[PDB]
Amino acid sequence: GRMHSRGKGISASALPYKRTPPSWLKISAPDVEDNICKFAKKGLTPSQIGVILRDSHGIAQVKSVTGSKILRILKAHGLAPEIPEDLYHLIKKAVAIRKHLERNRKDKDSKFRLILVESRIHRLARYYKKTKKLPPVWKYESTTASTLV
Amino acid sequence: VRVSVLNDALKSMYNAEKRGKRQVMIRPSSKVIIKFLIVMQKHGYIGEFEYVDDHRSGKIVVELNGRLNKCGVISPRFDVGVKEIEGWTARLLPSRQFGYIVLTTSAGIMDHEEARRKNVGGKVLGFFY
Amino acid sequence: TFKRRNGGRNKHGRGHTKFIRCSNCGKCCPKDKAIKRFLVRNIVEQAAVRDVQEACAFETYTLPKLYLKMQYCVSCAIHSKVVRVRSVTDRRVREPPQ
Amino acid sequence: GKTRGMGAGRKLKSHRRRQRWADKSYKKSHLGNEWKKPFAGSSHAKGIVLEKIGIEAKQPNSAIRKCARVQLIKNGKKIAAFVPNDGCLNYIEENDEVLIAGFGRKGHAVGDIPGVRFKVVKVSGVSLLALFKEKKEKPRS
Amino acid sequence: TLPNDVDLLNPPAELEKRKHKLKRLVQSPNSFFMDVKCQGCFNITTVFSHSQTVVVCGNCQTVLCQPTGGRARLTEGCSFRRKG
RNA sequence: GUAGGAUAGUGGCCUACCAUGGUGGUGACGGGUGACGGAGAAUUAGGGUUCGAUUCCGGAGAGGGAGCCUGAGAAACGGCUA
RNA sequence: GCGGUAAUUCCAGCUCCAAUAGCGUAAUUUAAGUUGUUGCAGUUAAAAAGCUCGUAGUUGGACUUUGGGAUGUCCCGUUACUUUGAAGAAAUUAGAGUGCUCAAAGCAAGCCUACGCUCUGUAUACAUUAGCAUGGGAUAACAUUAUAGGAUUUCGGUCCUAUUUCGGGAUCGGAGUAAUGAUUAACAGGGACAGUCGGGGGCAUUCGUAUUUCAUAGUCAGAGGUGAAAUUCUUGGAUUUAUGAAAGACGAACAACUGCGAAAGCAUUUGCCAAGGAUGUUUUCAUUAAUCAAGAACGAAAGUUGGGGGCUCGAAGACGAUCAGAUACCGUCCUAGUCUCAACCAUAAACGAUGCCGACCAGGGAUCGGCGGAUGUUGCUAGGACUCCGCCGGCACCUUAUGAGAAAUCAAAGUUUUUGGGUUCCGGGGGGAGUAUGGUCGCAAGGCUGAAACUUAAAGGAAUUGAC
RNA sequence: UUUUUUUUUUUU
Ligand SMILES: [K+]
Ligand SMILES: [K+]
Ligand SMILES: [K+]
Ligand SMILES: [K+]
Ligand SMILES: [K+]
Ligand SMILES: [K+]
Ligand SMILES: [K+]
Ligand SMILES: [K+]
Ligand SMILES: [K+]
Ligand SMILES: [K+]
Ligand SMILES: [K+]
Ligand SMILES: [K+]
Ligand SMILES: [K+]
Ligand SMILES: [K+]
Ligand SMILES: [K+]
Ligand SMILES: [K+]
Ligand SMILES: [K+]
Ligand SMILES: [K+]
Ligand SMILES: [K+]
Ligand SMILES: [K+]
Ligand SMILES: [Mg+2]
Ligand SMILES: [Mg+2]
Ligand SMILES: [Mg+2]
Ligand SMILES: [Mg+2]
Ligand SMILES: [Mg+2]
Ligand SMILES: [Mg+2]
Ligand SMILES: [Mg+2]
Ligand SMILES: [Mg+2]
Ligand SMILES: [Mg+2]
Ligand SMILES: [Mg+2]
Ligand SMILES: [Mg+2]
Ligand SMILES: [Mg+2]
Ligand SMILES: [Mg+2]
Ligand SMILES: [Mg+2]
Ligand SMILES: [Mg+2]
Ligand SMILES: [Mg+2]
Ligand SMILES: [Mg+2]
Ligand SMILES: [Mg+2]
Ligand SMILES: [Mg+2]
Ligand SMILES: [Mg+2]
Ligand SMILES: [Mg+2]
Ligand SMILES: [Mg+2]
Ligand SMILES: [Mg+2]
Ligand SMILES: [Mg+2]
Ligand SMILES: [Mg+2]
Ligand SMILES: [Mg+2]
Ligand SMILES: [Mg+2]
Ligand SMILES: [Mg+2]
Ligand SMILES: [Mg+2]
Ligand SMILES: [Mg+2]
Ligand SMILES: [Mg+2]
Ligand SMILES: [Mg+2]
Ligand SMILES: [Mg+2]
Ligand SMILES: [Zn+2]
Repeated sequence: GRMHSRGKGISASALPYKRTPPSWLKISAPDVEDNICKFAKKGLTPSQIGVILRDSHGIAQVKSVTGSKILRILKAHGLAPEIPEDLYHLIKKAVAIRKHLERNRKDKDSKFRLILVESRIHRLARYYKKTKKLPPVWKYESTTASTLV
Repeated sequence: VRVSVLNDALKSMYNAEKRGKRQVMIRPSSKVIIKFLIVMQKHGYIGEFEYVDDHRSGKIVVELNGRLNKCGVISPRFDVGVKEIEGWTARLLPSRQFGYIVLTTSAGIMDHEEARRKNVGGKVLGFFY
Repeated sequence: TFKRRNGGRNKHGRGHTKFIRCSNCGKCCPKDKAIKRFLVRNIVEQAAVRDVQEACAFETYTLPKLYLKMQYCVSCAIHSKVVRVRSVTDRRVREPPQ
Repeated sequence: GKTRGMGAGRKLKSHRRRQRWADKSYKKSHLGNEWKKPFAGSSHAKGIVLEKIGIEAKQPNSAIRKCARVQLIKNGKKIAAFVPNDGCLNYIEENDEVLIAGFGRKGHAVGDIPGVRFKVVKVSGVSLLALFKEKKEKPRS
Repeated sequence: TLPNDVDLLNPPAELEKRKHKLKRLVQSPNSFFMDVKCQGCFNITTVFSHSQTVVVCGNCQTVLCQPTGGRARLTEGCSFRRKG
């Protein structure tokens, strides 16, 4: 179930059994990589790039044509962000909640949600430190969290 | 969370057999589960079982003969030497004439009588009768 | 021993329900538990309907109606006989009397 | 449910150790309070008779059970000891030396006698049983 | 249907379609791609059936679909053909 | 840790200088034990529970401490010194 | 439990019963599945912290070499664990032999009387953990992987050493060889995205009748309250009527076996601020997870400190009734309080008297949110409302036993002597007692942690009959 | 919906 709630939703994607690109698709792997790199330079995260490719360019799965993931391509071309996308978004949410709490001191619900969000942030940061996606000196501090983004 | 896929599979088969179903579904699949099913099929406590590929852990559909009184997992997987097999059989099996205890040894997954024959110890996985 | 599955009230998936005041004694009782009845009756009783109609000051006029929502606590409802003690099997019946 | 981890032996042992104290017998035998009781962990104790007393029997019985107030020599504690058998209180006198044993229920009252956990076995070095059966005679001095 | 009246390995196609996408014998999505063409422009664009973005035709700068809770809603003028 | 003294000999065993180290919820440290430890004893489906001063093995003591001569061997006590 | 003047139960006689040279009486084992690892309980018998987070601890999805031909044999980094071996005082224990007259014992002893013999015997087994050595590589634990600073062949420059140009090194580059090197994406989890949904939260801001008070106007004799009265208000006009103003609470009807929230709790409108579940997804990461000592956030009502408010109701208090009394139940007037702000308090039958995560497990009709499909209407503007068929998630309900239970009952309180998915807390007959003491928190009230002496044969749960 | 308190010990 949900990590920080009692929800038991199972909504998710159902990848097709076929791992090969559709016949009607004609774009080439280098062209797909070039488009991905162009989007990254424009400032789109891997999830946004995948959404755009699926919705506009007819690329259901980038791995099907290129053989590698979007983040892998970005890292190979030296375009991956310093901090991972999910951790960045979690830190953004924590910063927004703290900004709201700075003016709403009676929002104990906001305080509770901030506690949950920072717990998630710390767990994710610990995992990324273990996997060496973050420097060992990295540490999430509430006071200067806004600087990181 | 899912801790013992073998336990889930064995419980599903046991409940299905009690209910009288002719076929049972096991998800996710595993090689330990397949070895356990092969051990049971060797002695005839189950029929044919078919593995379904889905580019994931997989699935299994097992036909049930109606001969399976009860199959279960032993957790944690206690270490069983060749001299402790008698005690484990006395504890777990209804009788000394029939019933099997499945062990994982360095020689592979096998029943307790085969383990005694080969003089090999290991860890208890489960039982069936 | 527990004698009612619902515990004598109608609270499900809910923490707290605000109370009402008994229309008879004023006792505080949770709204989901209070015995609620709706009475819609002619302002003029059937006995005086004919006299009031004869005394009507207009060529035609429809007598109004009085609407009252009575909310009783359990004790007042039982005492006034709005509800009665039922058998173990009969108290599971939820349909209103015919 | 129970902890079943293969590496949870420490937790299981420590939980059992903590829960053993809920057992009254284990606590009685392991708290070291037997040494503060009148007998101090002994089967028998010698004492001096202080006074004869009559204790009313508990309901629904009605009787006067005969007991003696005895001061134990080894620690000076005062206890009440029942005197069994008919007319056996006559063999007990003030300042007599009496051997005192338990009442059989391990420090608890027996029968309809309230708050009495001891009985007299010997008086002046002679068994009350022998005195009752006239086998022996109480020493004159 | 009674378990013993069906084969878990050969389920009927109607039942497989009716089942949840993740609960089928082999997971398969209910989405699809479509070739959409405007009312006036010969250009043809590939659109996801559940598009989350407002796809716009490059030539005439016209919106083809509007994101919704589920399937994207195409503009009245434009039309689509299932691509697959 | 370095260098020495002492010891039958290794070692903060002790001395001088240097460094801040060492242990700890995987329970240090502190407290209780009517606690010498073991070989073993009682009861025995299995797992277990309780006991172990006492004749065998190892340790310690000779009213409580401390010091020491003799001697291969003692900090000895049916040896000495306070 | 016997004994209250007909005592199988006391004191005695007779007789009888158990054991027997023994038997009775006053720490410890079994019985005890009443300490439960094997193997106990936690809805009502004793019991799950009010709720959530969370470090130690415990636990943790799938995936990497199978097969035939033949015949043990041939072909395509560190550990846990398990097999075997060595060694591991006696005594004791198990056990082989042996007529101490038998036996507990002992290690004796046996033939024949040979100036003797049986080389007479005085075996064997067991022995947790830990250590040593050895075979196996299933199941598991830790470490590693991709910025190539990777493996390997050859060769160019640099730095040092030995046995009789050479061997051994230790670095810096050129060239080549290669299938050149990344499992999948869990009906695990996190994050992004899209339309939604909600009485979730905070701030600000409209509305509502009613209550009380006040102002104006009209009328006159009662009004109020009770079972009946009285206290009480009333010609200085009570109660009642109309209009208007002010104040503070409260958000009826709609309103439900309906919704949201971790719980507590949350119901007038509109605006702002962040937050959230579910749904949809051929989007992204790739195990990042489950549960949790210590440690933290919130936490009804009452209560505390100080302001602001103070309509209503109303602990305390004062009166009137009732009563044998009535410090009450009823009535009348009221202080604190009831509302809000700042700071505390942290407890409730904080209840589903029922921990969380995961799997399986009968049927049926409703209902809330989202989504997919079909179809026909709408005093409407492709949409919305309704109709029908489905999927996911949620609050619940009805039937049923093939289940469980002491039953009451439970579709989870099932899948339990056919006992084992992971994990936290917690109970051990009833009282003394949630007391004493110590510690800690609090302004206080008290909260958290928490005994013993002693006492006792029952207390208690479900259900049946009767009586009331 | 005025008011209605009490019943020595054991045993049958
Ligand atoms: K959760
Ligand atoms: K979703
Ligand atoms: K209840
Ligand atoms: K009700
Ligand atoms: K009495
Ligand atoms: K009696
Ligand atoms: K030395
Ligand atoms: K040194
Ligand atoms: K010692
Ligand atoms: K000498
Ligand atoms: K008589
Ligand atoms: K008589
Ligand atoms: K008797
Ligand atoms: K007030
Ligand atoms: K009275
Ligand atoms: K008052
Ligand atoms: K409080
Ligand atoms: K309740
Ligand atoms: K539903
Ligand atoms: K009596
Ligand atoms: Mg969690
Ligand atoms: Mg799920
Ligand atoms: Mg009742
Ligand atoms: Mg509540
Ligand atoms: Mg030295
Ligand atoms: Mg001692
Ligand atoms: Mg000893
Ligand atoms: Mg002695
Ligand atoms: Mg000795
Ligand atoms: Mg000595
Ligand atoms: Mg002496
Ligand atoms: Mg001396
Ligand atoms: Mg000496
Ligand atoms: Mg001597
Ligand atoms: Mg008689
Ligand atoms: Mg007699
Ligand atoms: Mg019990
Ligand atoms: Mg109770
Ligand atoms: Mg209880
Ligand atoms: Mg509770
Ligand atoms: Mg805690
Ligand atoms: Mg595994
Ligand atoms: Mg997935
Ligand atoms: Mg008015
Ligand atoms: Mg309203
Ligand atoms: Mg609603
Ligand atoms: Mg104030
Ligand atoms: Mg008032
Ligand atoms: Mg208050
Ligand atoms: Mg409490
Ligand atoms: Mg719906
Ligand atoms: Mg108790
Ligand atoms: Mg009286
Ligand atoms: Zn009422």
